[PDB]
Amino acid sequence: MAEDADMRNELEEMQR
Amino acid sequence: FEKMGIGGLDKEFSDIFRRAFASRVFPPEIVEQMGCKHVKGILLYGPPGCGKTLLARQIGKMLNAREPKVVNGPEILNKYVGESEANIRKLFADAEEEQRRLGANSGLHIIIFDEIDAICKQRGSMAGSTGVHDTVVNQLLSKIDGVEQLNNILVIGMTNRPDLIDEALLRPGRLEVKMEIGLPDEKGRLQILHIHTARMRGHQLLSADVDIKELAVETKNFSGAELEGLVRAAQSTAMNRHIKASTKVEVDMEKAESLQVTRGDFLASLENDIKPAFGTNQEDYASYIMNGIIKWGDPVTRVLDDGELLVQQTKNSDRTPLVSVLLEGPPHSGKTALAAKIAEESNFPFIKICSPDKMIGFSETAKCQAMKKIFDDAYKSQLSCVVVDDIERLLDYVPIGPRFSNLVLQALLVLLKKAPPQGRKLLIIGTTSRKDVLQEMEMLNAFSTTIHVPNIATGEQLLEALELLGNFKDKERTTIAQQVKGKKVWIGIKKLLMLIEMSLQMDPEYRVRKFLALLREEGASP
Amino acid sequence: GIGGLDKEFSDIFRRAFASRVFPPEIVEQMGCKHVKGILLYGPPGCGKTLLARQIGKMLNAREPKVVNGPEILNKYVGESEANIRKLFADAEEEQRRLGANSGLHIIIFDEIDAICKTGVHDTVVNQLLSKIDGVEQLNNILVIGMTNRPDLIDEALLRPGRLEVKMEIGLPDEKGRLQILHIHTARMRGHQLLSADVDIKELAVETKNFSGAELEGLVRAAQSTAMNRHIKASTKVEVDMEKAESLQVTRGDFLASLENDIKPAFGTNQEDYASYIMNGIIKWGDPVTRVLDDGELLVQQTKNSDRTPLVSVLLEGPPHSGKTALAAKIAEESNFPFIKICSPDKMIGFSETAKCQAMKKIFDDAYKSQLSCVVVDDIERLLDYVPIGPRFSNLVLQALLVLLKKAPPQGRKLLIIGTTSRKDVLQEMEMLNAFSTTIHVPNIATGEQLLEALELLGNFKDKERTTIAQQVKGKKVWIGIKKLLMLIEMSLQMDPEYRVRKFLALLREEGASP
Ligand SMILES: Nc1ncnc2c1ncn2[C@@H]1O[C@H](COP(=O)(O)OP(=O)(O)OP(=O)(O)O)[C@@H](O)[C@H]1O
Ligand SMILES: Nc1ncnc2c1ncn2[C@@H]1O[C@H](COP(=O)(O)OP(=O)(O)OP(=O)(O)O)[C@@H](O)[C@H]1O
Ligand SMILES: Nc1ncnc2c1ncn2[C@@H]1O[C@H](COP(=O)(O)OP(=O)(O)O)[C@@H](O)[C@H]1O
Repeated sequence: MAEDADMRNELEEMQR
Repeated sequence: FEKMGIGGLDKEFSDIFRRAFASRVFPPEIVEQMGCKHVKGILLYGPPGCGKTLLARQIGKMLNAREPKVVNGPEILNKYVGESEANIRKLFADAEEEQRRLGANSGLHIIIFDEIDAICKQRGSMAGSTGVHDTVVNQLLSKIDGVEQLNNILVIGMTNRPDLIDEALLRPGRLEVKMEIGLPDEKGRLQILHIHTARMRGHQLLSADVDIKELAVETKNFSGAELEGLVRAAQSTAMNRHIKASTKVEVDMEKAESLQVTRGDFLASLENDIKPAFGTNQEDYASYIMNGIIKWGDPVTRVLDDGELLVQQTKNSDRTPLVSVLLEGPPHSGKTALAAKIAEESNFPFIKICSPDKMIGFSETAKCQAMKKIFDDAYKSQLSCVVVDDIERLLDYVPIGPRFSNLVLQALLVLLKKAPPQGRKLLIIGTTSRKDVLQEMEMLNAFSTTIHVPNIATGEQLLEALELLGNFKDKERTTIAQQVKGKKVWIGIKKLLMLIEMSLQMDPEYRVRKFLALLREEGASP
Repeated sequence: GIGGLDKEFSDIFRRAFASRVFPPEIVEQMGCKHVKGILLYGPPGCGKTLLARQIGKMLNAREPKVVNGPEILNKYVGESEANIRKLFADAEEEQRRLGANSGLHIIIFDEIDAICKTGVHDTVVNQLLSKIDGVEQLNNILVIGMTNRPDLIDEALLRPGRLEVKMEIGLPDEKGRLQILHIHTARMRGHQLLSADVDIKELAVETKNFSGAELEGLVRAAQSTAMNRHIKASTKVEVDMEKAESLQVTRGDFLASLENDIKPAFGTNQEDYASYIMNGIIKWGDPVTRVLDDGELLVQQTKNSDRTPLVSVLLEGPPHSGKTALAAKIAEESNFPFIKICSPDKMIGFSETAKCQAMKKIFDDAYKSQLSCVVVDDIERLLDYVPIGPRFSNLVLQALLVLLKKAPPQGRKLLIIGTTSRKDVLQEMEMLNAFSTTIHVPNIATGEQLLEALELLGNFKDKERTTIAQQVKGKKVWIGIKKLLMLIEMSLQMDPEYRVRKFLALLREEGASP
């Protein structure tokens, strides 16, 4: 079984 | 070792102290003066339910070690890249940090791997034919013994397939001690009953009518888990007998509470609750013998006597630990009932039946695996009997062609010659209906003996069979006898039963005529 | 307040509450454990919640705690896991204070699959697992969960000591549905806005596999069909206002709505049993009667025999002789609880493995009833066979040969009927010896039988029948009924003058001898 490929990511910003 | 709660394995610990833990108790000064490193790990293998994890949890507690990190092999695997390696690496951080902090004055850490064979397998040498999980093996090998040395760790692996493990993991630097935990003998079975009945004896709920020494004999191929289950089922049966009896009779509860201590609870559980995985079954003989055995002639006695002689030979021989026999005859003769009867009368601890009824739709490789599994299980007992039913149906034979499966044929030919480990004895019985094909395939010289199962071939034999079945009356009996007194009959018992049933469906008057017509329509010579 | 689950309630009591009666002292010396995990699965219905309330009633338990859906989930960090620990605060306090002599705790989870099955979900699952079974062990806590998709639950939750009892719950049925229908229809019945032609029993029977939102949905739809008669839109939004003085709901307004407006969500019980009988059965001779009598004799044997629980038969005949219909007729007349037909029509393009699985599943279903009957037709098509070579599939043949002599569980009866048109091939393959008996289905032989068949069909009148009898009566014929119907239909197309000549012409080409 071929291991799952790499993935991107999504980011969320927070305000102080 | 029986004072920690484990009974039946005293030599398999007495060796574990010499070859592994002698240097962990000797005074440190001389040990350092010698300059000897400690053993790093051990491997345990045997049938399941025999007390491997229990012993592992006690070895650590005996050396004043910290709480063990238990890991299950099948759970570590993950589908994303680099996750399994991270999981493997995470079980050594606390030991690395403690060593780096405290030098040579650190404690001891224990790691317990369960089903280790599921994540470590021989790495493929061929280019392009590498295994799926080679990276896991590489990571484990690097961690156990690498460029930076750890001297405060111990690893215990548990498995049931010691021949699939990679070799580089078993060299004298890694996991160099190996032990086997087999099925308990009578003594071990007495000790495990004592240990599990100590509590009830202490609280005074063990009656005087219960004799553990007797119960030891009745459990022949029982494991520890199954004995515990038996005790628990006996307690539950006692409670049920208490509740039912009290709710039906107006006697004081306390008197009934004293009465739950009985032995009848024990015998009732030994029959209806517990089913050993290495013992003899009683639910299959009913399936394969649905109408008993009626003695309609002499040949039955001859067949049974030959079977008895073969059983005695296999039981009382030293130069021939393996014995084989084939039962062959025409169709519908009843070769699967006689083979089951012989097996039942053998009185061996381990009796198993392999039939194609439970392999519908399987591919040939699956069938090979199933047969191999059954024989591997059979090898663990001291007296075994196995039954291979049909044979022409396991091979997928068809006259057109001909066609069949070669893999199963070769597996059978190899299995009919392999002997069990030293001191253990096995018997094999096969049943076919086409011996000419087997002779052609050159299988008939792998067996040691052959027995012929004949058909009914005379009128008086048919009359005796009818009398023993008891279906027709005196007048019909006389009619049939006068009409079939000529000894020119050729019929099988299993077909005779079907003919009788079919005949009995007509009106009372028109029954003998239909039976005679059906018999006539049947063949009358080979 | 539920029927058909008495044995299920008995099992529930036996498994868990049967061990609760003894005082703590006797169990202490025993050391016996107690159940704390129960899982219920089954399509939607009021039974599961009613059962939960029933368990709440029977035992001297605290006011049960029930969570309605994924209320634990929160936007902030750590709050989703925070709701869990509040649940067991009282349990921990009672265990620490009163010890063993503490009241039972019952927890009800509704739609647990929503919360149990990424940082929120995995952390919640870990917290719940640790709280249910962690370093501290509680012996006075019970957790109950209800689901409709059991396969979507996490495996770890099913490990022993986490979820112990598995329960299947059946769906609601006709009489409850009728009660719900009555409760809804009460409002219109009270005000005489419902027509008297409507029968609630008929609609309750008709609606099958529908929930309450759908059951309201059917009624609402019916209502609409009425109001639209008073509206006068499509040019404006102005309405009659004179027909508004009165308004009622006729039966049809319901019926239309259940066909053309509202569809069930769980499908329906589709059957096309007629598919195998498209022209009935017409007695044109003795052989039909003989075949039916033999079938009845075979049926009675299966049902009354103690030594032969399994019986097999084979139907033989030349092509276009009508065997698939004569087998289905016998199966119908059997009057057994379970009847099924295996046909190659439903398996097109399948490989050998798929066919084997399909047959195995049908037989597995058959085994679970008391007495069953199964019919397999077109054996040569099932195990595809071609005269060239010849070529065929061995896997299916071996599966059939194994299945034809495997008895069902003790005390159950099975009947098998097979149909084919190539006896010699099967005899060569050594399968004809597996079947217990055989029957023969012949063609039309004499002209008298053909004339009787034509008379029964009633397609030709006396004038043409006279000429046909003159031509055919003095000769033997060899034709199958299906081909006869085809020929009649084909000849009927042309004008009335040429029909007889065309029919007689075709008959000669299709004529033959055995
Ligand atoms: N003396 C006997 N020997 C064998 N079977 C007997 C005898 N008396 C009664 N029977 C019954 O006859 C049946 C034997 O059929 P069995 O399954 O052994 O046939 P088989 O020889 O394996 O045939 P096949 O190859 O057709 O399956 C069983 O019901 C058995 O109870
Ligand atoms: N007495 C009868 N017996 C059988 N079929 C009849 C009879 N009367 C009318 N029919 C009709 O004849 C048709 C029989 O066709 P059927 O498909 O059953 O035949 P078949 O022999 O299985 O065909 P094939 O060899 O083409 O698969 C059905 O429409 C059945 O309704
Ligand atoms: N020799 C033994 N003495 C006492 N109890 C035993 C013994 N062997 C097995 N048992 C019982 O069986 C239980 C389950 O066996 P386990 O330790 O899990 O072994 P395995 O790893 O081989 O499955 C033990 O916890 C213990 O209760």
